[PDB]
Amino acid sequence: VVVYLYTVVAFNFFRKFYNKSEDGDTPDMKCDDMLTCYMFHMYVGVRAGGGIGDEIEDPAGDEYEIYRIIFDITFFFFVIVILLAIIQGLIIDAFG
Amino acid sequence: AYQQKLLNYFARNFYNMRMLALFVAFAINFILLFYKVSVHYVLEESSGYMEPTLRILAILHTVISFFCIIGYYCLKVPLVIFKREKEVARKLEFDGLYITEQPSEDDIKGQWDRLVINTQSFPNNYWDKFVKRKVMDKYGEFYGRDRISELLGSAVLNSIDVKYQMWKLGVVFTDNSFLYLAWYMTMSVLGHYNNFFFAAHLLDIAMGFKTLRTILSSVTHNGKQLVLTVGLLAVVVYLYTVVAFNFFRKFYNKSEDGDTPDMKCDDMLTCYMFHMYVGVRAGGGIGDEIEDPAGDEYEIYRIIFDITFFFFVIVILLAIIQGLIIDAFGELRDQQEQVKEDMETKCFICGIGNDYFDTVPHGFETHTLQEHNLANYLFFLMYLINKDETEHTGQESYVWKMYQERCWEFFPAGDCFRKQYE
Amino acid sequence: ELRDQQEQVKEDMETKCFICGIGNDYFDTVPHGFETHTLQEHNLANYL
Amino acid sequence: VLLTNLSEHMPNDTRLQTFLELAESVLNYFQPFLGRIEIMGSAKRIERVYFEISESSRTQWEKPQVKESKRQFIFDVVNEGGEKEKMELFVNFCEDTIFEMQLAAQI
Ligand SMILES: Nc1ncnc2c1ncn2[C@@H]1O[C@H](COP(=O)(O)OP(=O)(O)OP(=O)(O)O)[C@@H](O)[C@H]1O
Ligand SMILES: Nc1ncnc2c1ncn2[C@@H]1O[C@H](COP(=O)(O)OP(=O)(O)OP(=O)(O)O)[C@@H](O)[C@H]1O
Ligand SMILES: Cn1c(=O)c2c(ncn2C)n(C)c1=O
Ligand SMILES: [Ca+2]
Ligand SMILES: [Zn+2]
Ligand SMILES: [Zn+2]
Repeated sequence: VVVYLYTVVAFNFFRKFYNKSEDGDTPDMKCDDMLTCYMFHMYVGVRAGGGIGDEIEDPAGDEYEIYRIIFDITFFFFVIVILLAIIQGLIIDAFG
Repeated sequence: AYQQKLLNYFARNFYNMRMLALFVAFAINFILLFYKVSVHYVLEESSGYMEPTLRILAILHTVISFFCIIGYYCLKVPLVIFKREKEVARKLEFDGLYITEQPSEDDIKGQWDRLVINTQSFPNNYWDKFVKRKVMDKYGEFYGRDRISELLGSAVLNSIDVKYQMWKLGVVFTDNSFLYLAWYMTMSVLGHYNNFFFAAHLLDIAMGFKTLRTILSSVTHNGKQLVLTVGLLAVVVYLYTVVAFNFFRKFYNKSEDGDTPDMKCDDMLTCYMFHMYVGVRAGGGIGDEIEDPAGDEYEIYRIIFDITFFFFVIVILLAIIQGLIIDAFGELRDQQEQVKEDMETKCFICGIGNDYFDTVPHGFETHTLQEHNLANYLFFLMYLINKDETEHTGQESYVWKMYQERCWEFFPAGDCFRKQYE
Repeated sequence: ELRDQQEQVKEDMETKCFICGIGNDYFDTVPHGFETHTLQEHNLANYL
Repeated sequence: VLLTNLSEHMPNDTRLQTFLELAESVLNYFQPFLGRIEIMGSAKRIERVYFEISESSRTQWEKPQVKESKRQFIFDVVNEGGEKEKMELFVNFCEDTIFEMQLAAQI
């Protein structure tokens, strides 16, 4: 539910910061498809480890830079640290 | 009278359209992700009722939301308005705050309750009307004149309840739960106006499966070391930015190889947002997004700098942030455990439990089934209220008088009848 | 360890006083019992 | 009520016992109805009190809207509660549970 809420927000505002291609000279890939966006965020941002701030456009020189930094930093360390750590904690406490 | 029938239907049926509203919002946001970009539009995959049933279910959601809050208006609102009247009256009698206290600038709740004494119908539920005249004539002699004053004072124009109803709205609007469901209604309305943020109604999983008091559970165990600890992490990174800015004014390159118009970290402000956004969200540490130290006379300093400082930062600080958050869950589960276990071994009323009570087979089971059972006190109070005040027995009237006196030692503390025998 | 010592200062101080050193077990049966102990009886400044 | 009071305030009989088990489907019909409690009736000894449980209240208290409030109250008591307020808050719970029992009964 948290990742789906995120996909709602990022899809409904950040309709340019996704590039699966390289540098845009190749026929660039924004992931507008909501369905794909969600599987993207699971498959990539959860299996990232470093967070979704890696597979992303760099925020240099844009008037959404502050919002996207606050967005990324707070939201996804709040996601991966807390949620994945307590999933791990439940599974290990089962063994306990 | 159809409105009477209707509101009694909604109050009898209240705890099912919560589940229905959660199911409806869940099924709508099952669909809402089917979008694309042309300006936003929905595709058509299998069955061509996507747009009209989205329209229908948004209508139905908003109706069930308003439906539900009116059902909640007819329900628990009398219970909480009852509890507030009872607290106000039983602090006028045994304390008399509007005689003596005139309370302090904190606890503004009673200060709002000040606006209700000069109504027409003050204790209008309270199982009662009487205690107003009792208090204001028991104290109205050597604080006489003002209390004797403030005791007495279709075609309907101004003959309804005015100040009590305003006070009632004031107490209703300070609720947790009512204000929560009113915000839920307004989000239904604005999501009906714009179906993008209609998905905020998956936040009602906060009253999810067998976790009905999760709002109180999350409000309670907020450690607030964590705010001070995030402050500590910010201070350590700010100290770092001071040091790196004041010495290492060349080892930052956001560009590639310098043939591009290179980007050297200089702006203090940015240097700080850079270190948060990058070095904290690194994982590998700030030793990655950096110049390599090959061939420089600050190589030793920068290696010691990076290694010691940022494993000292990320390992220790981020691990103990994680530890605080997980230990919050640990406290949740421990209190949810030692409610149940020590309730199921040692009851309220005895308060000793199955140790010398233990030897009877099905012992504590028989205790809570027959002996006290905690509703027989409640049904006992039904019985001991609903009879007349001449037909009590001896023990019966005795318990009535001790209840009216507020003594509270007729509950058997430390011993019960089975233990009394010997 | 920090949090454990900060915890079992407060709890065993608030159940069993200095001077008695037995606390609310056979002292328990009085309502507001240990409260009355530390308020009236010893109070640790009345020694001072 | 009377036969229960005989058998309980005087157990360990030989005299009553044959009569006690003799023809009692009344006891089967009236152990949803008798409520027994325990108090101290100023003689400093525990004295059990037998009374009536209204038939319009077992349904009224075993249904939801009130069974909901029960667990919430048990949680707020056993979670945090001083050794003296226990019962005062308990009777406050009793009184507004009567109030809710009333206004749920009118439904
Ligand atoms: N003095 C007491 N007053 C009330 N309940 C007690 C007391 N002592 C023990 N109990 C326990 O309360 C439990 C009530 O049983 P149970 O919880 O299954 O039914 P319930 O209370 O209706 O369910 P729920 O708690 O889900 O509403 C019993 O297991 C009993 O052990
Ligand atoms: N023998 C004792 N001597 C001193 N204090 C005791 C003793 N036994 C118990 N206490 C506890 O000391 C506590 C003092 O109360 P409290 O800590 O609220 O005031 P304080 O000591 O002035 O506050 P602070 O500790 O913040 O200065 C009481 O709760 C009491 O239970
Ligand atoms: C009518 N009535 C009373 O008269 C009453 C009471 N509690 C105490 N009294 C005195 N309750 C709950 C009640 O309903
Ligand atoms: Ca009489
Ligand atoms: Zn008991
Ligand atoms: Zn002492």
